[PDB]
Amino acid sequence: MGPVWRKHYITYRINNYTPDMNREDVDYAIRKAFQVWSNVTPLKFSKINTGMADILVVFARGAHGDDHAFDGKGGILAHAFGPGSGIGGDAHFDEDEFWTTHSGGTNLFLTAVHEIGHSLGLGHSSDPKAVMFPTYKYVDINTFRLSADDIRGIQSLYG
Ligand SMILES: [Ca+2]
Ligand SMILES: [Ca+2]
Ligand SMILES: [Ca+2]
Ligand SMILES: [Zn+2]
Ligand SMILES: [Zn+2]
Repeated sequence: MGPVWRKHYITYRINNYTPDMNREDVDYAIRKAFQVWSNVTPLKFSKINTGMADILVVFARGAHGDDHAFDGKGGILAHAFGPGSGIGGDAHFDEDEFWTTHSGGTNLFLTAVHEIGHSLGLGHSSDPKAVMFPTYKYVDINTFRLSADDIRGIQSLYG
């Protein structure tokens, strides 16, 4: 566990929006995903619309400028870079997935919670109950909650 952000106020910017979803729903999903982590750390997240943010949120398909191409529908859903300058922190979502607010397709909020974990410096957990487990699993709004392992992991980096 190398890089962590050495400041409490972190910015994000949505570079572009998936056509799979309502704009407001993309905004809300991402916002709620950041809140999951601010809930258990001293971190504060603010959305900006211009300039350089710490965490750029991108929807893209195939080769998209960073040596780690996406693979079409299925397989890899998203990836994110650990804390650092430039691409550090950034979270990319595979546009070849079909992003949703619900159980259909791939759930943006759940995926974003996982990716933002990486953006903050977390790796993968071996606990199949943890949001940082390496394989996506759909959990509804009644069931999602950060596992104790996720909480232990993030507080070992920030609190
Ligand atoms: Ca960045
Ligand atoms: Ca994919
Ligand atoms: Ca799509
Ligand atoms: Zn990428
Ligand atoms: Zn991951």
